[PDB]
Amino acid sequence: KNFSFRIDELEEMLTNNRIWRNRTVDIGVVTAEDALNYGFSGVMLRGSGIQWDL
Amino acid sequence: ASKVKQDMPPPGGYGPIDYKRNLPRRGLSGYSMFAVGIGTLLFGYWSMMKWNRERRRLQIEDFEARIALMP
Repeated sequence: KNFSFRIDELEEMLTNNRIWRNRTVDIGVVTAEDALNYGFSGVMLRGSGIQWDL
Repeated sequence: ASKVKQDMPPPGGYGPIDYKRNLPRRGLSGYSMFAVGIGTLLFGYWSMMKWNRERRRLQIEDFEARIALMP
């Protein structure tokens, strides 16, 4: 019942920071077909829009 | 005799747990921030206007004294 505040602090540090966004946005873009073919799973699939969760 | 006793939740369950993202907006408009910046710039400009004019007068006075002492 106290962990959500920790996640919120992490987001305060990261989610809206311009340096973090410039470091992560548009980096390592993979298409859904390429992700499916290369054998990716989990977030690496769901980051490309694939709706799949075991 | 004794009934079973193992780790179980209390009757009625546990209290609700927060999981939604909580990123409150502190609150100040961009217009307001720009207005504050411009206002403090203008106040500094006026104060330094006055001080620099006074400094010009002081320098002129020092030059007057030097001119008087020169011969």
